[PDB]
Amino acid sequence: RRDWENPGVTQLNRLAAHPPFASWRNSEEARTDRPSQQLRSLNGEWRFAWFPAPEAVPESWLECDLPEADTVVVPSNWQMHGYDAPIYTNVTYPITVNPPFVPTENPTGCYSLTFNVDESWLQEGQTRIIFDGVNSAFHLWCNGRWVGYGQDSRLPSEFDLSAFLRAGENRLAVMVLRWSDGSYLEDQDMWRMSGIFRDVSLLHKPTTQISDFHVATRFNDDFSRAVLEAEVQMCGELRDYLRVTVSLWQGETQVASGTAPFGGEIIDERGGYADRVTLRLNVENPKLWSAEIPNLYRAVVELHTADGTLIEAEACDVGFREVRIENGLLLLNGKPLLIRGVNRHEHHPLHGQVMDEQTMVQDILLMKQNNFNAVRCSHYPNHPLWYTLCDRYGLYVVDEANIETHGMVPMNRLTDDPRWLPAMSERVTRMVQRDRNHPSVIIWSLGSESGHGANHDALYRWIKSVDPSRPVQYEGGGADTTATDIICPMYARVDEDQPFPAVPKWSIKKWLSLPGETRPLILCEYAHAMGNSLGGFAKYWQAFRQYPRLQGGFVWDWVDQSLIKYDENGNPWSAYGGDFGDTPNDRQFCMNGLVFADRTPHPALTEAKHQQQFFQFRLSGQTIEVTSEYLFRHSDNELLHWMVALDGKPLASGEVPLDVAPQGKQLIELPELPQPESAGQLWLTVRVVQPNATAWSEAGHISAWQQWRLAENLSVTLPAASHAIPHLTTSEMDFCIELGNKRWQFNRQSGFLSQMWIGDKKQLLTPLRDQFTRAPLDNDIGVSEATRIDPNAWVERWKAAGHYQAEAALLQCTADTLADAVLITTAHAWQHQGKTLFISRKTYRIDGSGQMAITVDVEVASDTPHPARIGLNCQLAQVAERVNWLGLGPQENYPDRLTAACFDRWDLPLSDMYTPYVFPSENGLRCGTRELNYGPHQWRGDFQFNISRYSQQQLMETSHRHLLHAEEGTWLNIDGFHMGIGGDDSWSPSVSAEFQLSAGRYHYQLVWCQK
Amino acid sequence: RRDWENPGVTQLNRLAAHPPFASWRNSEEARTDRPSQQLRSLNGEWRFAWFPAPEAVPESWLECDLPEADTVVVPSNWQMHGYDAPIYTNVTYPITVNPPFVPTENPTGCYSLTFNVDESWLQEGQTRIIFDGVNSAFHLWCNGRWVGYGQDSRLPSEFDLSAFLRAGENRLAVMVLRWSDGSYLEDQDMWRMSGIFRDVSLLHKPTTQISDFHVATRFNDDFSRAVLEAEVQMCGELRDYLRVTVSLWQGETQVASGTAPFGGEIIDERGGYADRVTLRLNVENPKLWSAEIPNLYRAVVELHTADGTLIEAEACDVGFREVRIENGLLLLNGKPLLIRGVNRHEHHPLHGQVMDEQTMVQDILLMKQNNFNAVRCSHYPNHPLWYTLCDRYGLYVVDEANIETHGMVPMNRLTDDPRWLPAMSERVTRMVQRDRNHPSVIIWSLGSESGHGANHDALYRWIKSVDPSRPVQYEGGGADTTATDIICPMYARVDEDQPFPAVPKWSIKKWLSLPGETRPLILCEYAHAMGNSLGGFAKYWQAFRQYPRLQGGFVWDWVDQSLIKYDENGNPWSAYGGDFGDTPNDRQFCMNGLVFADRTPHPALTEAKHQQQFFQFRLSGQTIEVTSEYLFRHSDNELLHWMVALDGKPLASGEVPLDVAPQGKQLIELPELPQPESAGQLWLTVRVVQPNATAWSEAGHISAWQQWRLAENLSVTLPAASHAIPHLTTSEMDFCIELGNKRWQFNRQSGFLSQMWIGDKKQLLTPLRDQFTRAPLDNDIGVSEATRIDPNAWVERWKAAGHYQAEAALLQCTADTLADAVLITTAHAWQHQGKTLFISRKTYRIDGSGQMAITVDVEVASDTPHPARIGLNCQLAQVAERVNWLGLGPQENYPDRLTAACFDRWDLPLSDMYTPYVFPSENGLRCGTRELNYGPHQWRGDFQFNISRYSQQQLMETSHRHLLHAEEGTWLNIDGFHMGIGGDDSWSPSVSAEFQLSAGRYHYQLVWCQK
Ligand SMILES: [Mg+2]
Ligand SMILES: [Mg+2]
Ligand SMILES: [Mg+2]
Ligand SMILES: [Mg+2]
Ligand code: NA
Ligand code: NA
Ligand code: NA
Ligand code: NA
Ligand code: NA
Ligand code: NA
Repeated sequence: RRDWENPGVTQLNRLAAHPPFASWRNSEEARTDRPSQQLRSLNGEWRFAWFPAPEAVPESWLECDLPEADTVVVPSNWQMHGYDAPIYTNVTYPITVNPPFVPTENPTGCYSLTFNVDESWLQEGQTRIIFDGVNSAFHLWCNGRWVGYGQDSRLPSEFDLSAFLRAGENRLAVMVLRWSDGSYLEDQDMWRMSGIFRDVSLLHKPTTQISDFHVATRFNDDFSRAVLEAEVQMCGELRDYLRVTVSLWQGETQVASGTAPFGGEIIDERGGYADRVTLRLNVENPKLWSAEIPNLYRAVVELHTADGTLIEAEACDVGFREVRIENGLLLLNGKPLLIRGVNRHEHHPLHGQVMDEQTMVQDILLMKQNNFNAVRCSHYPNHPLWYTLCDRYGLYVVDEANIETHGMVPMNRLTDDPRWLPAMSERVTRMVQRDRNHPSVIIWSLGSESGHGANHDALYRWIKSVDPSRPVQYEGGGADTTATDIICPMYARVDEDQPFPAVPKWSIKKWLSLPGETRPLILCEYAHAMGNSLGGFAKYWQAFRQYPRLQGGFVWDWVDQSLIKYDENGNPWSAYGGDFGDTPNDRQFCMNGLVFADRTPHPALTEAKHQQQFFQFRLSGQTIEVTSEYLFRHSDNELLHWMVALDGKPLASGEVPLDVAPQGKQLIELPELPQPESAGQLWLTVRVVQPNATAWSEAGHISAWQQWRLAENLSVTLPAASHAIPHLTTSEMDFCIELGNKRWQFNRQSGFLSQMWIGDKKQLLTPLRDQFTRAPLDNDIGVSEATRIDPNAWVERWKAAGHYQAEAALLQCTADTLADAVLITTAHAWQHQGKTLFISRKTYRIDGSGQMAITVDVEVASDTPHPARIGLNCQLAQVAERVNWLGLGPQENYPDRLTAACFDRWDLPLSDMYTPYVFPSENGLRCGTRELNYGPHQWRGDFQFNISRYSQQQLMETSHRHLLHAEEGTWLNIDGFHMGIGGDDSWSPSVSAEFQLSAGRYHYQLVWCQK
Repeated sequence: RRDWENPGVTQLNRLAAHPPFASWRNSEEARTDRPSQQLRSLNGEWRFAWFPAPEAVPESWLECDLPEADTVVVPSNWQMHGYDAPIYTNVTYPITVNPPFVPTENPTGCYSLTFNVDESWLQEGQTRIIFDGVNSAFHLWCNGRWVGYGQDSRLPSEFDLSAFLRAGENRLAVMVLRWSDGSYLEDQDMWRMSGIFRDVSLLHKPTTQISDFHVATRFNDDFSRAVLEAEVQMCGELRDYLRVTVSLWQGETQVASGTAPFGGEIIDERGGYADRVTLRLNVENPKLWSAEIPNLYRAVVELHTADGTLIEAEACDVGFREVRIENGLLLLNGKPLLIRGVNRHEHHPLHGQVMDEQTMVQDILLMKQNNFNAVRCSHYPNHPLWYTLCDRYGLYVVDEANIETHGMVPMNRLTDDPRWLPAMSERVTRMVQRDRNHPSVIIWSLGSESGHGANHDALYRWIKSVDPSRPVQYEGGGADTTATDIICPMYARVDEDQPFPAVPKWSIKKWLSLPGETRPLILCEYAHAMGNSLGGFAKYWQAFRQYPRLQGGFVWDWVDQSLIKYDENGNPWSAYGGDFGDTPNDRQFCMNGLVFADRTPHPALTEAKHQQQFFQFRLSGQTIEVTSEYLFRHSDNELLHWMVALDGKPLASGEVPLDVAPQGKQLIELPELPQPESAGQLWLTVRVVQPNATAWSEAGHISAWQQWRLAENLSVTLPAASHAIPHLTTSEMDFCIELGNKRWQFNRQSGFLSQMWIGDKKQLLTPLRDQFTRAPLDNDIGVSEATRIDPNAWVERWKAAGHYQAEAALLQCTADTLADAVLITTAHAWQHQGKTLFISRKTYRIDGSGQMAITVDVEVASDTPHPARIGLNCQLAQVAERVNWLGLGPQENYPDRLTAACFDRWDLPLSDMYTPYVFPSENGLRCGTRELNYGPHQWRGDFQFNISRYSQQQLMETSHRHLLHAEEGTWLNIDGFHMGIGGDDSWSPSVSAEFQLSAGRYHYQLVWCQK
């Protein structure tokens, strides 16, 4: 038999799925969730042997350890140890599409373990083995005898080892295949790996035992009364003296307990379940669970005899919450939700897809601190601990079944095929049985990107029957099919329609109102954060607040999926698709996160945080209107710090206490603000500050902020008197201005400022020229490759138009002396093959105060692709340590991603002005700047800038950030105007009309001085 | 691998289900349904060796033919050959309830065939073998090499033998097991049999082939325009010259044709099915299919090259019809159906469960002739021809999956278990894939008696997704769950509620109007025709006609499930549960048919035909209003014949032609009817004759009748004043009365007419005594057995009150002489344990004419169960060959089943006054009798009688009809009143209260005279 090429066999001898069991033998140990003696980790060192195919496994391996096998830590993905290559493919299957068959050359891992089992474990009761995750299919041996089989990489396979074990030395023999018929249902946009990557353990249950238990919580209309309904089922010998007790605990206070013997209600003509019992517990004024306040009770479930003897105990954390859809709104406890969610793959840069508590808690803290309240389990059920943490910390969860068949043609080839229904069901039904008692799971998901097929319709119904307490969503087949309670598009834009045949992505605003549509809209994927991205994120959040039925979305995605490789010297660098010799691959498309693989925030995470704020503000006069977007809590750990600044100088600060009810408003009347005579722009800045520590945040944590311009006083008073006058020199091929020790040199042949001198010091390493291009971002390249061109992508439009190879051909270069200034006047035309693309006309005005005033006027041809930027660049000579600017900051910000950034006086080390994207691109830009200081230099006016040791030319030629060499001096890019960065998706142009540089005529002015 | 003990493996290497294939290579043969050379039968002589378990089967059998093995016909059930005992069991599984395990002792059939396959079949193309039905699991080998395995007794299993066959002689090894994990899903109330009971055949398709086609016909509002849509799916190498032509044929006229290349519409983001095409055909004023007019078109699918060269062709019969539920009514072509239906089991008395065309046509002819329009495939997909004949002859079909699990406790134990969904789905999806092109299939069913579990829900929605053109029904879990489109109870009564907890059976009239409820109600099982049953069948039909949403039902059931056994003298007898040594068993409960196993009508059938009439009648004065219950057809083959008759003798007749529109009316005025002066009662009698023959009926066929009491003039004139006067001789213990050559012997110690003489010849073998009991019917018995008494049932109520062993005590016996007559007055009091049950007060009166007038006055104790009858019986010494009566007839009729009988003079043999019910009971009764003639004897009055060679005592002591011996003389029971027979169900008291003898006081009068 080739069970791994048979989609109608998914398991052999596998025990039924159930909610997490520990089998405590003490009620107090179960109530506190203390570790159980009856659950035993087998995590640790195992033997591992690699094989190119199952047939190459020697018969001897079932009995004795192979002499050339190494010793490795389980759990692990074996690719992370280097026995073979990890593959990153997005859509295309990493194997040939021939369902159900896999390649004969099928990488085969041979894990083995020697372990002990106490005598007392085998005297009575049942001993089983839990493989929490094995990718992708495996057979199992115990002491050499055959035990069983299992598929689905992301759910606990369980087998009964009772008859197989003997007291003392036992050996496990686990054969793990890389590719299986299970691989066809497992085509997620992630690294393709394999091996025992989750916990292995033993659990001991008595013969008479709890086999399954369901907890439900139903409420009245005001949520003041609740009934906890617990269904318990048993295995073993049924006896009249058997009892079940469910107790509910508020920490240490017991709030309710009930007892009854087995035998349920009459359900049909043949009676009731004799081996089942349902206990109903009344709970008055229950403390409700939500992400805002994760109030939890402990439910203890005991199997005991009538005379008192405990048999075993199970327990779970219980959240009293109601999830329902009514009138088109998705309600948590009778209030409409606003999902501030993110998608999250289980990924670690070292360990691969192996998870741990530290990495899980760090992610959860980072989400909660950045105003997130939900996570999607993209695209598989997670490690069992994950849910316990969302139960305890407070994050809504979409639990998603392990089905993705993206590579199929058409995408629903398998999911409408009834020969594939059994395997699909096993993946939905087993998720539900495992995770159903977790309060944090508010929505089930049928999978990801597998079109729409009858199987989705069938298993949609299955869940609705089995668990009415949760809506079901599925995006496939157009996001609004009959297999979903929620319209859940991906990369659907706010205002723009995308009318693809069969599966259009309508504008989310429009979608809601399509004839006969009633359902809530929550995107399962939006704001593709690949590279420099999240442009237009504000436009999403505005719409969400405005439209009741737009109830938020899940950002794609949380963390970059880059792996760590090492160089000759042994220095670690971040690798992406294709860096392991994996072919075919999809390169940098694995890197879509709001954080780097080490959990360092991308600049995008701050924009997300700012838009997802739970407090909104309005200013009228000098009153501040504060609206709380919480649904349940008061603002009982919140304070408001306000400050007013004149061009960076603080004038008055103050802190007012916040007492805002959920959905409520507070009016803070500010004191008389001081109006200064001084010329400049007044700005108000407010902050919500959490004064006390929480489980997820430090004391003094900032949760929300906002700025308004207050008064502005324009400078009327004249520039300070200068009697010095710059002297013009006119040579055959140079214009040269001179004042004191300051010397400006304009090349009469090229037309640019070719060199500057302060004393006998060179200030420039290249000439100050115009720049209309940028180093392409990931949103600029799209799916384009040098081997398969996508003409629609921005980068290609620019390329073919000759934007990049444009030769500046000078038209005019004259100089004129004024009473107290020298006026240089230049004019250039960047041409490509007879076609004039841009025309720069400048005026340089050096005067007797030392300052060089620059006036640029650019014409852009209407029938050329809009330019990426309109500004100038130069390589300076100085390498200063600090960048000090007045403008929007402190973190990186672009025209379509800058609500987060505040205006003020920012001083940073030079290296913070560069953003280390693994795929190097244009970066570090800061918008809305009125002053930039670098060493002796100072630029004034109104512009955008980035500054670093990296030329655009290098950043566009370098594929990996670790290959980047710091150049001589400092590259400076000053743009009067810079295109948007986009982000709605990353496979088609996503920069919005208002952030394209379409105007045709642009102007800016820059003052260059010394201080 | 114990595959037969695992629900996760239902097949191995089995090809996907599809509609009937033939793989014609000639378009014309395909169109006319001509036999195909590419589809060979493998029926006939096979080798068979029985085994106690699969372990006992030797390895040599895969290679060499076994010597002890016999040569038997295939298809067959090996029980019918006598290899082991057939088992009839109703609810309780024949095996121990321990899913998914079966008894290690597992009857195992070894079928082996050697056969010739021509060389051209192996060169190119695909060669497959089809087992249309193997019960219940089987492994398959070809030439010693293993091919595959299959489950589900009632759906075809197909395997590709291409790589296994050889040029020359090939050998087949089929290991058929009686018990497997599928047996748990096959708990139908029927004889449990095993073996290859359906056609085995070999099919040769090309490599580039049609693999699937779906036909769908949608309509405009008035059905004057239709669109035929044909989805055609291919397998093999896809080339740009491959084309599909689908042509529709009306007999010999091509009404439409369409040609397309492969390449469906885009269905999702990954493109579309390149292996599929949809051809659409317009049809103007199509000929609509129905059970009334089975208009059938013919669709021919041609797979061919672009130049003309045929590759292959398929076809099916296409009926233009639409099934939809609107506003609560099931509409067939926008008109509300009234389902005159029946359940039919595939059962033959000799061949067990092997179906043939002859018997199928006989069933269908018999049904259509008896006013049935619908049939339910209880409880599994039928032989593939059943659908073809139902298509052509015109019967609405409920196609039911092979799923019953009645025996589980509770009933839904497996159907609510997600681990059982895979094996459950297979049975529903493979039924739909096969039968979806049959226009007779109007309703899908999810199974029979298997409670209600999520699996039903999941699969209800699967169907609604795949085939939105058919309602889905399923009775489990209370008959109105979320898994059904139709309220389909079983044995819900018309007025009486049965409020069982959890799954109540409401009175059908009440059910429809329950709060919230909107659906139509079509009973899936009613009028349980077990023996002398179907009392109150008239009540169901009064209801169905009065209530739009009561749209009929399916009688349980068509045929008695008796098998033939031969006794000592080679005589064949009908045998039921127990007679094959089968234990535990459910005795005669296998026989619930309207016809006998050999298709001979029960008297019940005429009642069904009458109540399922398509013509309704009312009579006002002399006007006869005819209403049509057809929806589509006119009455073109219809003629109304009428006849008036005074006391039997016709006075007028003649016939008027019929011309009534569907739902229409026709008034017919009678010519002046000659009023006879002679006393008596006139009776109008109409009949609808079909003058022309049909595919289903012989010319002259009666399809509807009805009677009315016209005028009546009573007897005014006195009897002829006789001159004689009978002599009375009073001795010690005799009252002898003599007149001429006639003598009456009254026993003065018993008070009965002990003897009578027509001269010297004795008349009575046993005296004329009162009778208050009857030989209990199946309905009187219920489930009561002599070991498990059902105290509620009528037979037990009667026994325990002492009805059978009741002793007639004499209270009074006096005689008296009158002016022209003798008068005997006899009072009696039947008693039991100090309690009088009945008191009979009679007067016997013999006068000068020589006629005895008996005048009975019966008081029945209020607190005793109501008697089964209140009459008289005696055993005549005469045996005559004709029974001639004036009353309701000719066939058997009782108080609550007589609407079909007519009032007239009826003359039949004695053997027709007895109904040979396999299980013997009270039988042959005729009601509303005014005159009965037997030999010399004549009886006048208003009574119910039966007449036979068998006593009431004999019938109640005899378990089988073939153990009945004719007693001397003839038994005559004249009842003034008889109880109803019931039949709502056969497991609880079901005699409606108006047909019970609850009056507590009864009177009737009889005239006994010689002629
Ligand atoms: Mg498999
Ligand atoms: Mg994908
Ligand atoms: Mg099986
Ligand atoms: Mg049954
Ligand atoms: Na909203
Ligand atoms: Na990706
Ligand atoms: Na506060
Ligand atoms: Na009706
Ligand atoms: Na039966
Ligand atoms: Na009997």
